[PDB]
Amino acid sequence: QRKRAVVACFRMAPLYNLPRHRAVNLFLQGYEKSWIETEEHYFEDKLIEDLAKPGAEPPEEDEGTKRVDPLHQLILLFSRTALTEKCKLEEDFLYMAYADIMAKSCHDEEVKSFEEKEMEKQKLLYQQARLHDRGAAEMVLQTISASKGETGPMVAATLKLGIAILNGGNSTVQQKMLDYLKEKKDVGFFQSLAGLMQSCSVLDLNAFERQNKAEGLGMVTEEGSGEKVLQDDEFTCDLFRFLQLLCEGHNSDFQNYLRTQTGNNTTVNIIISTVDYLLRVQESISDFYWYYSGKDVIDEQGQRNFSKAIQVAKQVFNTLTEYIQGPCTGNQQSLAHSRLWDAVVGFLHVFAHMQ
Amino acid sequence: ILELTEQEELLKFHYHTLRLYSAVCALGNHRVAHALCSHVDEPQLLYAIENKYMPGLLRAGYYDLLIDIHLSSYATARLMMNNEYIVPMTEETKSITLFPDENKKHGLPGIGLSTSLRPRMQFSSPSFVSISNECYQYSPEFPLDILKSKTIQMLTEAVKEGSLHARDPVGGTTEFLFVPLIKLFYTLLIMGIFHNEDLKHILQLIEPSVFKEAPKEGLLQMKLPEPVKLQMCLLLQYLCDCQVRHRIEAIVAFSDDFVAKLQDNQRFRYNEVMQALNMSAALTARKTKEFRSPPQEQINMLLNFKDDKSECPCPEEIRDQLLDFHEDLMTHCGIEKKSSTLQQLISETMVRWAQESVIEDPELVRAMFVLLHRQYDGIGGLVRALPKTYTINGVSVEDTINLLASLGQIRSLLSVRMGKEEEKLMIRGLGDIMNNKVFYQHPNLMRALGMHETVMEVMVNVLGGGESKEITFPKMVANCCRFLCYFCRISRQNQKAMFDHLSYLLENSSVGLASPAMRGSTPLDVAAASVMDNNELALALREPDLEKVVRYLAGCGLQSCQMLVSKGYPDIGWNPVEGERYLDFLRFAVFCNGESVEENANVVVRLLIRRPECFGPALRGEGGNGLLAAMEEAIKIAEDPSRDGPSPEEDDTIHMGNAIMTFYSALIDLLGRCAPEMHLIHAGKGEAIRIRSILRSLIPLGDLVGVISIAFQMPTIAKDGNVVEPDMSAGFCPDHKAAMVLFLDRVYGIEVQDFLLHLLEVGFLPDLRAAASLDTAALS
Amino acid sequence: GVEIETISPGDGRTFPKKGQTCVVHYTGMLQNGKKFDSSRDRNKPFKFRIGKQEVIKGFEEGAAQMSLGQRAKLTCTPDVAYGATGHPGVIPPNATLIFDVELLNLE
Amino acid sequence: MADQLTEEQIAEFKEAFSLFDKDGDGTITTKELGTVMRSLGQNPTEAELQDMINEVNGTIDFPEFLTMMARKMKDTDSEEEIREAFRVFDKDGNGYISAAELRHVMTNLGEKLTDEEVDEMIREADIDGQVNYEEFVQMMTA
Amino acid sequence: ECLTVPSGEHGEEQRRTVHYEGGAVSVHARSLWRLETLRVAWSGSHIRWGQPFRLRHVTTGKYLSLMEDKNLLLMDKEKADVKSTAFTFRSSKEKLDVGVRKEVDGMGTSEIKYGDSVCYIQHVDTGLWLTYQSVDSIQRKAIMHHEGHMDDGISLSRSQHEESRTARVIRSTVFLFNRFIRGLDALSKKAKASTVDLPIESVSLSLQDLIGYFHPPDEHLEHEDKQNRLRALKNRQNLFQEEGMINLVLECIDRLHVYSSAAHFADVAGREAGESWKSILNSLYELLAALIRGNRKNCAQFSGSLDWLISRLERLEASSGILEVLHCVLVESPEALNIIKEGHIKSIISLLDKHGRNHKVLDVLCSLCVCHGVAVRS
Repeated sequence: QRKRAVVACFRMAPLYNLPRHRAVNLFLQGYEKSWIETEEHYFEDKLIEDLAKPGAEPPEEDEGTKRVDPLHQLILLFSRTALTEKCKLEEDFLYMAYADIMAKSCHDEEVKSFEEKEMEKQKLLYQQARLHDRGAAEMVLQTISASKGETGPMVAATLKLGIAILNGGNSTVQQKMLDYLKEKKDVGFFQSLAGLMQSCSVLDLNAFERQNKAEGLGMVTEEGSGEKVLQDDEFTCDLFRFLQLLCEGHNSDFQNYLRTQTGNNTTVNIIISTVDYLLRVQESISDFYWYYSGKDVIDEQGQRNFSKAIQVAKQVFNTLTEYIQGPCTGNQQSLAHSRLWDAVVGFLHVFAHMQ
Repeated sequence: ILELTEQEELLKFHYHTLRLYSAVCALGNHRVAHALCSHVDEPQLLYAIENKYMPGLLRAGYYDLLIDIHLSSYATARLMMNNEYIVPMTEETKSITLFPDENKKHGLPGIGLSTSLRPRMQFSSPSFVSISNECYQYSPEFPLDILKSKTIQMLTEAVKEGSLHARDPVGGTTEFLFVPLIKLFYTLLIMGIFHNEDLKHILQLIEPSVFKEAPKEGLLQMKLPEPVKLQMCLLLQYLCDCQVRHRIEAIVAFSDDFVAKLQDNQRFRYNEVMQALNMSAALTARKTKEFRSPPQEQINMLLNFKDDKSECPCPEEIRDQLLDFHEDLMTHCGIEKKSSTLQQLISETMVRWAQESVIEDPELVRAMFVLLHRQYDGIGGLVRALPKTYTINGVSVEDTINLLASLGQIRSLLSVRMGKEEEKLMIRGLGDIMNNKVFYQHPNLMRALGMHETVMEVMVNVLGGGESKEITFPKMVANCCRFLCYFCRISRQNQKAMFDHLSYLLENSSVGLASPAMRGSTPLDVAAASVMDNNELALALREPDLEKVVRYLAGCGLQSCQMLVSKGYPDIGWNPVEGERYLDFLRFAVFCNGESVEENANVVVRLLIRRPECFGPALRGEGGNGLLAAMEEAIKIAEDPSRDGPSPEEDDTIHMGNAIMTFYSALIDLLGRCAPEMHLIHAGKGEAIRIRSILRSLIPLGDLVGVISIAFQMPTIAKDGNVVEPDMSAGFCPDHKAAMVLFLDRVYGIEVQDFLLHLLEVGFLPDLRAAASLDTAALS
Repeated sequence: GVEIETISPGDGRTFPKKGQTCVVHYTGMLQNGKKFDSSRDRNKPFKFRIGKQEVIKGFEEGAAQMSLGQRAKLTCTPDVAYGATGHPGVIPPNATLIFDVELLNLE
Repeated sequence: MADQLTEEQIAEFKEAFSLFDKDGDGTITTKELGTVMRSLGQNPTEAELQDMINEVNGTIDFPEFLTMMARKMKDTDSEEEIREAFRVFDKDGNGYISAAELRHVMTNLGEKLTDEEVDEMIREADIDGQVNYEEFVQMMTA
Repeated sequence: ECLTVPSGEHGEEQRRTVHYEGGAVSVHARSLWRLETLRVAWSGSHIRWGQPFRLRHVTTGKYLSLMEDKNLLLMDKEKADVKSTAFTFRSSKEKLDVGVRKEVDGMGTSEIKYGDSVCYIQHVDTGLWLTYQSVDSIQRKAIMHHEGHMDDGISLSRSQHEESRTARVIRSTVFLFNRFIRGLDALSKKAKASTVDLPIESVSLSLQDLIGYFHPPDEHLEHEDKQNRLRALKNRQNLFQEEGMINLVLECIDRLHVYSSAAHFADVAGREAGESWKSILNSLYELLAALIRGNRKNCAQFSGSLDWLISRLERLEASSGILEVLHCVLVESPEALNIIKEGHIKSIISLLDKHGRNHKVLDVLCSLCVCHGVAVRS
């Protein structure tokens, strides 16, 4: 309106008219974001290699058992912190940093040769073994269990570390993860998974309309990417990719344990929870289409929102496919008696009209 | 006292007595610290420091007592600002460089010229013959040069003794020999008493080879116990913080000249277009965007030196200065056989310690690994410290020091239980900050220091201590809420940051709503000031925050006020006093900059119609007399003294007629401000028409006309000639009729001459005729 | 309300006069013999301007009756030393204070 | 709002208020605050004294003092602005305002969305291509 | 919501009622019911639809029953009849009867599943369906109706073994302690010592068993086992707190402090009672300290009784235990540190004067100064 146009142009003073200290203060905050935040150096693979090295321990005259190397000590500390009972999973700088360091240590990332691809697979396996041989596979389960269904950066790093150690459908890590759960009878792990699914966000049409009005009327976009509609798409994608990795390779044991837990006191149906979230995200996508149906052109703010929603929907569909691929009659018949059809019938309408 | 090595009961009792001495003066109890100087003297607290035959428990108790009495307050005050960098813009500051000379080799950490503002170190002389009351501020004084010399000598001797692995450590164990002595050294280094040669000498004891300024094994290579290792990790972390501070001062030193050159270049580039725009009009259009862009964006797009996309207008000779400074800074941070650097030394020591043995202390493991992470992430320290950096000119240095002292005093009572003696201190601290001009000049510095969060936490503690058991320290809540409201009124970004605490402020929103004269000093008032006249913040409001206020207002309109009925006010079935305050916040939420927020008004109206108890007992519908009959009952209650008072001025007596009138002037004010703007109704929006229809059905037109037609009370002249004017806050007010006009205009509207003339003749002519007669000399 | 043993004689010729800073080096002990204050412990001469309500009554009068360079013992009754309330945490209520005072300089 | 004020001028309002010092509350009354405007120079009417006092006791604190005179000193702002009108463009002296020079105006300051600039011709009434410097920003509001 | 009985309002007369309550009751012990089949052999078999059974309230030892006036009311074992105490689980509200089914001899067929299955409680004889009154935490009264309402489905959640054992220990301890309190009251009212029964060997054994039960884990255990044992201890402490079993120990201590010494106790009581008086006082104080050690909620609920505890600190027979309880409360609850006043601090200080040099008094004084990093200046 009237206020915005007139006061900016004339009351606005160029940078050279500002006092020196104010301009220096502006520079100190601009320089950070432009250079310091945009400076990247890769040290994770060397740090972890150095941390996993037993330093002169066999040469040391210990006359005792094999000492745990610094990486093992770090993983044991992080696992003990999670295993300690608390009301809430407390925010941890050290865990957040190191769960990213060890996650980045396992990936190191026209048609490559077969030898090159097998080189990359063997290196992947060795890098994942560097971690899951020191107890990292049981630590990511304990952290998720201690999360108690609360979304946060503490879980957003645990789920990425689990993905890093499970990439490629690692059968050894899958077996370790299943053995730990079956031995400890951890109901909290599945309860926290159900809670995280229930806390996963979807498309918010009201928030989108409010943001669109705010941008259109001229009020400054406070955040860079408008990450209030579909609040955490990356977290949801990681959460469902973790579950897909848990069953990749037609793992009939996880495929049956995620549905029913035989040894546990109580059972949570992750298969049904996944399809419930799929139905919710379908109901969000359908409404977000219905908003744009009358409009001729979809703007970029809408196009990127559709992209973020479709990525999540694709990941959930892939996870559901991995739940049932191979003969898995329990999972197939559990999805056959759920609200899966109510989501497919709406996705079909969206596909028929939007296409 | 050396006979206690064989008497284990007196030894234990005296150790616990020393612990009680340390506890009674804990966390800045200076009055008790001065009193403890009469029981443990300085000669005693030097003899126990230096004695080698003392029991280990007594040695550790006495090192802890010395620090707690004398060196615990300033060390904590300095640690609370160790993560904050306020670098004055001075000539000595401008002379700081990253490296001492052309040879880009790191200097010894700590040694150098540092100009960042620092907490003041002041001590009071203990004396029990003086009768002054000014000595109970500041810790008791101690000889800090004798303490430095003794600490250095003892640390050297302990290093020499431990390397030989003797069977007689001081105190009986290496733990009793090193842990408390290293704690004292660490406290002294934290306080910063060591200077130049002393720090150079002690860095050689820490690591003789790395700190060899240009056989003997320092503390880092001594096969230390785990508690010793923990304190060495703390010392190394402080050493790293010293390097971070030097790196972050050297950035400001370069930034002065860089910003000067950038501003000169921008002025030159502006003039070179101002005198040459007639050459080409097209180029000026895309050249004046920088001069019309906000100052932050100007420098953000001037700082695109990196990469090769290179659309910044800054020339190459200014490019290659920042490009070289950044490379030198990365070299300093370590981002490219002998370590020759603190970073490499720590990175080696931590790994070597972890691989020599299994550490049994989780705290030691955590401290070891958080230090290794710091060493391997040198760029991650700058990204955390630079936001906490603010530069001030030379004239403001003393004022900023005073503000920082007041803030440190405010911060220091976050670790004490709030009481009468703390109420005065912090009211004084808040008042000094308010009377401090930097608080207004530099809101960004204030926000970076996070005083709003500190006051938030203090008021949280006060509310927790006395929420269910009636509010304690209401003057604290009042001062804290006034401070936070002024903080919102300072700047728009302050209001945005204060908006982030809306959830808690709505949680504790009934703190002092019914307390008279405590208006503008309530967490609900802070919540309202966090969204007042901010369109972006009002549109950022969520519904869950909105149902909370509606629930509270429904509870108020359904429930009576225990405190008022306990003071004796007549027990009606609702809360007119508390309801108006909840209605005011909704007013501020739905109305912004003279226009209704269409995404909040439509939610508020729906919530209020879902909960019809929010409309007051007279607009329920079942048995309600309406609105005109509702505010004519109040215009009789306010005159009946047995129904308007507590039945045995305004701060002590709530007027029960004026409260109902204010409630029924705030509800209609909110409902009229929730009416849609007429451009939407003219365009024919169905939701806007529906909302207007609901609002119009809620209040009849006659109930609005009658209230306007209600007469006023004119002041009268007595036989003396003195003006006998009835109290404003006890009767029907003109401000109470301002809501009826707004509602009748925004919801009903005036569109027909007949109704316009009717409304005039019945309600406006009496008011104008009674006001034009008040234009006399005394009644003006 | 305070008498005075001299412990070491002074000049006997110069006495503190009004508005003059008195520099003393004192040690104060309770009646039972327990020390509670000593400027010698802090290694610092104690300075106070006479007649000016900076120190307690008894110390004030004892230093006034003192001569330059003298060493004397001051006995302060409770009425002229902290009264019946006492000094919190240091001096018990109704305590007689004994001071070992030396007047180093007058300024 | 501190955007209307500047760190430069906000100083003088402090030393003027520091003339009575003593933590602000003391000796700052209705008559006392009537004297601080006398240091600045502006000469408010007697009605203009208590009409503002009651809008926010006698004792006026500095945050109250700043929040008061902030709203009323946003004034005489065209005394410097009138110089700015003829300096931004069109120094050729012919006195004909070109439409091409008007293209610097549309530049959305936070919107980055076009085709409403064309409406800026539409809302400009052709009442006698030529639009005066001060007038182009004036008739649209109030 | 959970079908439970009123909390410890000191009256079994109104605790004998049932209702629906939600919130934190679902993890308490008064919402626990034991299903007892009407057969002695194969009583641990799978419960089938239409199988008669009794419902027992664990913390009260009383059975769900239907009154003459068609009311739900808990009553005692000696009065619990099959005619009054008999309920069945049926799949639906169908009016068809289950009929006479032959009694199996074995585990049987798994019919009712925990949680997933939906059960409907119906009286065996009257055939009435168990429904709520639907009118006024919640206090939704549970009554008996001819057909009930449509939302009358009840699922089943199986209690943990530790939870059930703690719930039964609660009853077994409260019964004995009530007997002991009644005996002490009779002795105070001057009943003959032989006529009145004082359970004192049973009380000593129970007080030893309870302290063994509330034993903090030893430091040699592995981390996971230690944390599991800490969790079990926390659950036991919470369950005993929610049943008002702290106040029962307090009542026992208060009623046993009416006697100055062992001889004074043995004058009114016997001597097999007499030599077991100091031991019972010490065991009660140790149990009180164990029921609250490490539990912030238990220590915070003790703030009101903190004043009463300090009133007996000067007693020689109670000083050590009272000081231990005081230290346990102060180290945990910031809220109980606000209750301590000048008189309490002076009493603790005079304890040093009258008892000697005890470092445990200095420890309590240290705890009085700083709690959880917050210093109390007063």
